Amino acid sequence: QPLSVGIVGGGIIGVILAAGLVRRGIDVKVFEQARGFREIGAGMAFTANAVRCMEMLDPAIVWALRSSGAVPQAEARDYLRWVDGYHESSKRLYQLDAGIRGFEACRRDQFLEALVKVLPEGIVECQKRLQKIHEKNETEKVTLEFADGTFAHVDCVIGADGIRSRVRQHLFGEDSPYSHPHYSHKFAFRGLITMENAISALGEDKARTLNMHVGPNAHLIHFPVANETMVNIAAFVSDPEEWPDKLSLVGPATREEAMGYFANWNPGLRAVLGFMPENIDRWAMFDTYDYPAPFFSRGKICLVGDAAHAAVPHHGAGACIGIEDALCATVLLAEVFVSTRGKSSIVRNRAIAAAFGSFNAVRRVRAQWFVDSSRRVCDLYQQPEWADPQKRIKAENCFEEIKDRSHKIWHFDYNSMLQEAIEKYRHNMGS
Amino acid sequence: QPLSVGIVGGGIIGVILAAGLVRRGIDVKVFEQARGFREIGAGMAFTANAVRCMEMLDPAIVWALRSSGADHQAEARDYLRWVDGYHESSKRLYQLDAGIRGFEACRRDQFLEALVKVLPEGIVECQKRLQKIHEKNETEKVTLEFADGTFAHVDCVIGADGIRSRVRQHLFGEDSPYSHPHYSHKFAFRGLITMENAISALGEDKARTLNMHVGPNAHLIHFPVANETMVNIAAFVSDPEEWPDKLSLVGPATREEAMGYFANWNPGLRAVLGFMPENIDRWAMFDTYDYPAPFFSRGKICLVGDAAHAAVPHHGAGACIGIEDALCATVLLAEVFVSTRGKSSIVRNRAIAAAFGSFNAVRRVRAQWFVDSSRRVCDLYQQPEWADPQKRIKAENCFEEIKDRSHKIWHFDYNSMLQEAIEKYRHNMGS
Ligand SMILES: Cc1cc2nc3c(=O)[nH]c(=O)nc-3n(C[C@H](O)[C@H](O)[C@H](O)COP(=O)(O)OP(=O)(O)OC[C@H]3O[C@@H](n4cnc5c(N)ncnc54)[C@H](O)[C@@H]3O)c2cc1C
Ligand SMILES: Cc1cc2nc3c(=O)[nH]c(=O)nc-3n(C[C@H](O)[C@H](O)[C@H](O)COP(=O)(O)OP(=O)(O)OC[C@H]3O[C@@H](n4cnc5c(N)ncnc54)[C@H](O)[C@@H]3O)c2cc1C
Ligand SMILES: [Cl-]
Ligand SMILES: [Cl-]
Repeated sequence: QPLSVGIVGGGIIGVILAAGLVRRGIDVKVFEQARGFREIGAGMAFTANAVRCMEMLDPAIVWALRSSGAVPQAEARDYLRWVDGYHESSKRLYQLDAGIRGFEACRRDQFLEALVKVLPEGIVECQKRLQKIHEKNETEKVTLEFADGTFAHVDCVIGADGIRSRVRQHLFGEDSPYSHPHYSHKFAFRGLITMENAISALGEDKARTLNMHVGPNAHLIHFPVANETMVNIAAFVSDPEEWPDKLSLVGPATREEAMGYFANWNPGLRAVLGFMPENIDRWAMFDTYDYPAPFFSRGKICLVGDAAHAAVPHHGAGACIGIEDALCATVLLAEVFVSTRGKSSIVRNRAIAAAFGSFNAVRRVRAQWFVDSSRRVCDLYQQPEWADPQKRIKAENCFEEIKDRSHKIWHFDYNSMLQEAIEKYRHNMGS
Repeated sequence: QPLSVGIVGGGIIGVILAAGLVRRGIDVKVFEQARGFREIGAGMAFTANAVRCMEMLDPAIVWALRSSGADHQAEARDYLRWVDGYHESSKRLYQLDAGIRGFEACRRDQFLEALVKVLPEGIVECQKRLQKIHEKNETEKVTLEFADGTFAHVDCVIGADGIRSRVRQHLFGEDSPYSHPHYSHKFAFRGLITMENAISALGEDKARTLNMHVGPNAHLIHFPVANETMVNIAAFVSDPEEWPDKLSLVGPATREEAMGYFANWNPGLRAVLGFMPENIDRWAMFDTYDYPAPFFSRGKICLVGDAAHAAVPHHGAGACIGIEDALCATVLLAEVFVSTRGKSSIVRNRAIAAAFGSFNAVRRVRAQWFVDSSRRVCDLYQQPEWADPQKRIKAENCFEEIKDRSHKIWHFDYNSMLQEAIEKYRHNMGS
């Protein structure tokens, strides 16, 4: 008889996890609270390291990804560039070469769409908002209770339900701050301008490439989208106030509100905000930084993705971390499957618990480092000393650490992680 | 603008190669000359390394393997064992730990069948015997001519058609000795005995494990099969004569003809031969050792597996070498796919030949090493010195060479191979 996994959350991580597990013969169910709506129309990007992890999960995942972007005489290397956004000199500060297809970009909604088609029919169950978890003995199934009154029974439970995970609250208690994200005291304006507008304000070289503009207490990212016809703007600013608890995290705002935060910045950069639509959006940045999980797993329950370790997005790699989680969880559960197949139910459930323990041992340090790292690079992008031209040497000193932190993300040794995870699983089984 | 590959040969390698290609969105047709499966009931085993290569091609391949094969306590480890077959001492000479799941064994025909159920329908076409290949210009399609008089047109062709490959013939000329395999001047008697008979001749220990009995000019290997209820016997002997081809490479033989080759050997081994059926099989062992391929590929045509490098089976890993080929070719053609999206037909075809050119560069040394190493280790098994009580001191030193040559097979750095293949491909493309 087989092994069943209930994944709470039908986001990118939970769906990628499902693909990896089913392709190995594991019985999977994905329970998604939402009706069946895709993600936001925004773009996202994956490191070549995450794409290779996708491949190892199921090569159809990478096909889904590449059929969900656009079509790019020699081959283009991907570059991150930083520019001085506060002085009209707007000189280029720093550049990181990511190599050929160092990043591969897609539409979130289009990728999640292609992924669900890759899955066999009957994996994803929508309007299934989890509300309680009923654990029993290790040897017994776990019961998930949903808001619509239905129930489901699975051998083990993975929380892939995002920044406001319900599986997390069950683990730590609804009133513990560890069950919840908190504000990072920054929020973002987001919106589009046309390429001719972008060209007009920044010049063609800056307009056609991804560039981050540093300055004091704020920073702004822009990159072309929709085959170099549009440019996406993301403008992050500092907010000393608390975010009202049940106030939504996304909200409406005006280009004039954004322009005010940047009034002292150089002309081209203010023009870019001036070219946005009159109405734009305001995104509050919450994460798990103040109260990181003490453990990603307990018994036969495991957290993954933003549920385990949601981050502010200043590395553009938070889902990459989640894809590592999926690859690790998938390889471990596969090893449970093959190594206990002819054994009693006692051994099979012990092995699940040993696998989830191993997952926590090998993943928590890197993921929680990454959450911290994401806040740290924002602080470097927003040094007060960017304002002071006499403090330029200090301000620009930051880029070596940004380099180190990027390379630690991009050059992750996932083969060693998998090897370590298997060894810890066998050790945990008394082997 | 989708890339189509024609695979000639629906054996283990051609199908595995098709599974990896289709999972990546490449259009594949497999042309198989037979009308059903073959090698009905034969067993084979893959190294853990080869199983990891399968997983990177498509994890469903590994699931297929594991549903085509085989109580508490702990996890078994896999041992190659060698025993003195000549003298009456018959003492354990050497052993080699391959670890947990160091080999994974299955039934050939049942594995191939499971593999075919993994592919989408219509990929494999039976009763398609490649007769002739028509190459036109690099920017045109390769035309395949089948014996039933139909034709197929593909962007490129992969020869996965075995030891007597039609594609190889086309590459080197049907009159070249390079286009044909040749006799290794050894052949094998194969047959089964009952496990009860096996025990009373070798003892319980040896009967229930895989052992190779060495000696002068011959050797014998055995292992349990069909739930440890029978034992498979393969006795390899030397043949000074030529194998007058048109003489079928398989043929019937008698138990006593086998026994006559082992008359001087110790009693336990002779008892094993006597316990076989009166009628058994004779298998001539051909390979590509004498006239190894000058190249595995040319233009838009590539050889994989036995077509490229058929070996005598004294490492028991010939297919594992082929799975490496399939991994390496699959990753290259996928790199051709993404890297030439949107380019002109001319560039796409140049990319194909550049990839095949890179495949030849990275594989031909290891593959042809492994053909040599297969004959080499067989010689060490059949040293005339085994019989001489004066030269058994130097005869027993072969085992370090056995260990190194095995480890070189088992610990293949396929990730280095993949990396080197992409780099060579880019080099071949002018970047
Ligand atoms: C502006 C921004 C840009 C970003 N850009 C990148 C990038 O370029 N590259 C990158 O790698 N990462 C990026 N990230 C991070 C990335 O988006 C997240 O890491 C990723 O979306 C997390 O995926 P997830 O599946 O864990 O969580 P989610 O995407 O939040 O999915 C969680 C799912 O679980 C459902 N759910 C929630 N509660 C329940 C419940 N009780 N019951 C059932 N279902 C429930 C939810 O409805 C949701 O669908 C960015 C983040 C932001 C804010
Ligand atoms: C006794 C023995 C035991 C072995 N045990 C092992 C083991 O345990 N583990 C391991 O890794 N390796 C083992 N090997 C090696 C392994 O079997 C081979 O290397 C493997 O079969 C090669 O697979 P292939 O698909 O390339 O060739 P094949 O298995 O020979 O298949 C080639 C296919 O191409 C078809 N074909 C041929 N010509 C044409 C044509 N003109 N047109 C269309 N189709 C054509 C054939 O019908 C066939 O289906 C063993 C070999 C032998 C002889
Ligand atoms: Cl992010
Ligand atoms: Cl072999």
